[PDB]
Amino acid sequence: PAFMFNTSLTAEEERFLDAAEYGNIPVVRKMLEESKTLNVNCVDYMGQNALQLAVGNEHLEVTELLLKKENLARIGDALLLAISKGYVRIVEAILNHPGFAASKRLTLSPCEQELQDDDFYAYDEDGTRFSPDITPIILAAHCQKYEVVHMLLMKGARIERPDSFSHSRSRINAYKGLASPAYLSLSSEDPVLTALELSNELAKLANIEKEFKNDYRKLSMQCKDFVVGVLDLCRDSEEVEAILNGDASLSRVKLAIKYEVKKFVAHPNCQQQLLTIWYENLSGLREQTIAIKCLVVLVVALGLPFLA
Amino acid sequence: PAFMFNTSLTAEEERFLDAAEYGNIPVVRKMLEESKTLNVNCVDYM
Amino acid sequence: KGLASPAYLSLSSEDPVLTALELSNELAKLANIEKEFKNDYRKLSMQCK
Amino acid sequence: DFVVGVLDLCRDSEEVEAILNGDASLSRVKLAIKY
Amino acid sequence: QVQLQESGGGSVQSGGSLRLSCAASGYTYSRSCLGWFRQAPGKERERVATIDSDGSTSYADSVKGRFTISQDNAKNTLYLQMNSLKSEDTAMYYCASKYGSRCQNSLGYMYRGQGTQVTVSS
Amino acid sequence: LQESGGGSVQSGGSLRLSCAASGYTYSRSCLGWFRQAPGKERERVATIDSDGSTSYADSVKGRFTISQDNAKNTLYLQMNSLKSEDTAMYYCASKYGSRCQNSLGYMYRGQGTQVTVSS
Amino acid sequence: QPTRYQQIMKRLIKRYVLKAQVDKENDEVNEGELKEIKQDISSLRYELLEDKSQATEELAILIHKLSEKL
Amino acid sequence: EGELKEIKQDISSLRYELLEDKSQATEELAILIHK
Amino acid sequence: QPTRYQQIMKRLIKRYVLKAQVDKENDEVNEGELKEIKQDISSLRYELLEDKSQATEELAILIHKLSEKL
Ligand SMILES: [Ca+2]
Ligand SMILES: [Ca+2]
Ligand SMILES: [Ca+2]
Repeated sequence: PAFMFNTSLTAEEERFLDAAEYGNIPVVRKMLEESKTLNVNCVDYMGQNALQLAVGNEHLEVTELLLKKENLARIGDALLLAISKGYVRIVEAILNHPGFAASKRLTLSPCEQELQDDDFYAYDEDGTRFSPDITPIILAAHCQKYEVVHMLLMKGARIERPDSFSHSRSRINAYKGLASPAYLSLSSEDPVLTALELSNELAKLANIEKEFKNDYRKLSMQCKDFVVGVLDLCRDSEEVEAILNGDASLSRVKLAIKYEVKKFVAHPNCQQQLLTIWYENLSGLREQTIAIKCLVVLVVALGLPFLA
Repeated sequence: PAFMFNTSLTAEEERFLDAAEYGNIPVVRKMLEESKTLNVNCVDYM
Repeated sequence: KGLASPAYLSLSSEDPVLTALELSNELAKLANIEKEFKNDYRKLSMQCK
Repeated sequence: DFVVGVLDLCRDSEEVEAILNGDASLSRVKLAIKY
Repeated sequence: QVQLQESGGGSVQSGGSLRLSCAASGYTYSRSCLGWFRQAPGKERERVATIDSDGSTSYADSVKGRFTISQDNAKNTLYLQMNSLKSEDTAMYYCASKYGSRCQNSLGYMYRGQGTQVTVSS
Repeated sequence: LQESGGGSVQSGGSLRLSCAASGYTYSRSCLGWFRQAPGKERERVATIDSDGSTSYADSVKGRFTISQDNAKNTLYLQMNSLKSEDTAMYYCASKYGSRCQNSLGYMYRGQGTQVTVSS
Repeated sequence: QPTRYQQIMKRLIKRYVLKAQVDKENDEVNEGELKEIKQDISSLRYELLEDKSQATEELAILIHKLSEKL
Repeated sequence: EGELKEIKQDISSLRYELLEDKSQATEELAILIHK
Repeated sequence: QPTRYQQIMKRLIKRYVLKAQVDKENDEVNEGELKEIKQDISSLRYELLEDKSQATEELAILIHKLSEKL
């Protein structure tokens, strides 16, 4: 092949990679303990070492055996891969490594991760599996791994809330993290208001940025869909009022109308409240037919000076 | 996080919940039989 | 939704086809009456049909 | 579609330039327009 | 390879208490085993207490209810707590670690530690 | 079931046994013949698994052949060069599982056949 | 400490998280998830085979000792 | 995906049921030291 | 030794290969893959339920042989 992505991968290292990739837990344990000429950082034809192979195939036991081994490389990429695949137990095991518990890599900003030059979240001699600006919390929000997002939030990770080309990609990635339901529902105290404001902000950004108009339109649509779903999950009048009136003035209905959130206002849970307010004192006229309404319109037309 | 859906979920209760969630039948049987400091109504993060 | 499901129509009533026809009529009438929840009752009537 | 995907997977200005400008004469853009 | 040097060595009056500690790596998901073993002078090696990967502990009938095998949350260190340390509980205690779920079987354990020294005065 | 093939044969000859034992395929069943020599204790002659794999005692290795019909409804034991040692009440047994080569768990459930070898 | 609105919002947000997880469980299964289950079967096979290898080794030791005693 | 998760949990429960520690009968078979 | 353009192309091609493998893993699971998993389960059954009971009946014979001595 014209590209050597990975020497010769001696039989010991090849056997170790074969055992780790296909979950031969006893063999990988035996090779980690007894063997002395084996380096745990040997890589296969694609440059994936034992840890990345075990994480990719969801081998929690092999992952635990490798994490107990010192001088294990590609730990950050293993965490990112596990977050991408939504392997909650593997992510939890990796987050207990001294590379995360002792350090503050989750807490620090993506810009701080870019200025610290830690070569941590890298998966080969040069380059990372995902964009260099994608922190673990941003990736978990991307993939909508609710439990992973909750674990990272407990760890203290937050989304940044922000070449001339990688900067736009970084901003779009940060907004994809922010505009996901997994982060909107788990981060803020008032997710509906935050999602409405974020939908407005993303619509404005789509207006400003024309090349990436589709991306910001999609993110705004995600925020609108989250608000609509939260409204839909209401089961009594109190929850509907809380979603509509906010913390009776329909503050969130007016916000949705201003922010062009159409399905929120058009939702039956919102429509029933709007109809109740629409017929304030005309309770009996709500269910009358169109003919009776036209007749009452004609009566009002006849008697409008009298009514005034 | 702003919302706490669930204390501190002591290690015994944490391992009991891990065993029950992933069907570790011997462990859940052992903890329901022998363990006396175990609250079977302990809840996880959700 | 519980009444208009085949799992209950077949296992509950002695004459499931007649019961489902009458239920379809009732659900169509209620779809007419309830304008805000029209789609749900229309779907349930379609389920009975 | 393979060429479009390899272009899509660029993550910074240098990779985009390498894919477009080939080895600022946009050789690959002219080839794509010709083809 | 991994030098452990089981600690807790010392002497204590019979009927008291003492604590041991061994640097044994334990695993929560992988099926591993950790345990303490008793090599009494004149007698042979026996199984004091063993702890499974899931935390389940098995104690010898002699030491049932008196000893407590336990470890840290990191599971990099193995702790043995002795209470009411009588005359019988005296030996060159060793620390062992095997793979699998057959923790309560003495065979297969690796005694790669030098050992500790505990004795009781009557 | 009733074991058949009962009779007497001269040493160095051949004889055939049969037992109405129903074997199974795919279902992990064990069939086998057992030897109850007078004076001695009950032992295992040969066993046949659900997959057809056969295990023979070291004494009867190569000389005996355990088999069954295509419908696995009848158990057949073929004996060649019957020496003086091969004299007993050859019972018939059937258990469940893959523990064919362990004589525990077999349910003999039979009268047994009597075979004697004249020297 | 929490007001009524905070309690209502917490209920609705937990309900939304559970509904989203349920809807994710209703997504069509991809090939990667089947590969994950296949690898689970593979690791289970290796663990079970090594368990048997250990049981057979233990039984072998007793025989060897016993054989020596005879 | 829910049914596949159910099957994965079935495999996990089977693993935990098969890897139970029953190696005690064998340990008690050390009464051979009482030859 | 390699030029900068060669290094960039190597990075982008490795990235494309990984992305393509991920997209394949996101493709709908066919019936053939499920049959492969079913055959994995089938093979495991025969591998585990293999007869290894001689390592038990040999000992029982030895126990008896020495029990006669005792
Ligand atoms: Ca696994
Ligand atoms: Ca899926
Ligand atoms: Ca496919």
